Amino acid sequence: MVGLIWAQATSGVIGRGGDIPWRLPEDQAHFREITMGHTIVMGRRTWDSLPAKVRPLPGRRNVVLSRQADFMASGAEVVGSLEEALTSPETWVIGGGQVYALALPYATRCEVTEVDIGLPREAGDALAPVLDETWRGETGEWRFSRSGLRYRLYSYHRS
Ligand SMILES: NC(=O)C1=CN([C@@H]2O[C@H](COP(=O)(O)OP(=O)(O)OC[C@H]3O[C@@H](n4cnc5c(N)ncnc54)[C@H](OP(=O)(O)O)[C@@H]3O)[C@@H](O)[C@H]2O)C=CC1
Ligand SMILES: COc1ccc(Cc2cnc(N)nc2N)cc1OC
Ligand SMILES: [Co+2]
Repeated sequence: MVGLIWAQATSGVIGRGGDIPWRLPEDQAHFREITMGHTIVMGRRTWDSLPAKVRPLPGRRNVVLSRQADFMASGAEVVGSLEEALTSPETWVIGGGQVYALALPYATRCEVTEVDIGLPREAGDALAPVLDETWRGETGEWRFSRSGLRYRLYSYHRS
């Protein structure tokens, strides 16, 4: 099982300037619950977006995708292709825009947090992957984050 997990604005923006323009504690808690114990795969820019004090994310096999043969990610595995990262019962791709697009053909689950923020797309933004008609989705109710933004969880699945 390969799953993708991300949070997006209604516009599809997931990232800007190498970081994320919101932070919902409830989304972070859901992310930790879904990924804990499993392999997490991320692009090198997403690894860079994590503060060194929080890396590697605990209780998970941290895998970083990079084309740089000598890139060092302390506490993580650095691989040159996505297929090297797929040797576990459960693998979660945790970002960013490039790696979501690369991993989508392998994926059968997407856990999506929709953030009710009006954030028009801009040049340079990272975007959520486009899900075609093979995906079926189950939506949750709109909820209030303590950060002030509404959010809801989508669970997409396909065979
Ligand atoms: N809202 C959310 O839930 C999340 C948002 N984000 C945001 O996403 C943005 C980053 O996404 P993005 O800029 O798309 O970069 P990524 O995080 O997807 O990393 C891209 C890098 O991954 C490596 N890579 C990409 N494709 C391949 C390949 N086919 N083979 C080998 N290595 C490859 C390269 O590393 P190298 O250059 O070293 O070769 C490339 O520069 C940031 O703003 C981040 O905050 C991230 C996670 C979650
Ligand atoms: C602030 O530190 C982090 C930034 C991004 C992530 C990855 C992520 C978060 N939420 C959701 N739904 N999906 C994701 N792939 C994690 C982080 O700290 C653990
Ligand atoms: Co689990």
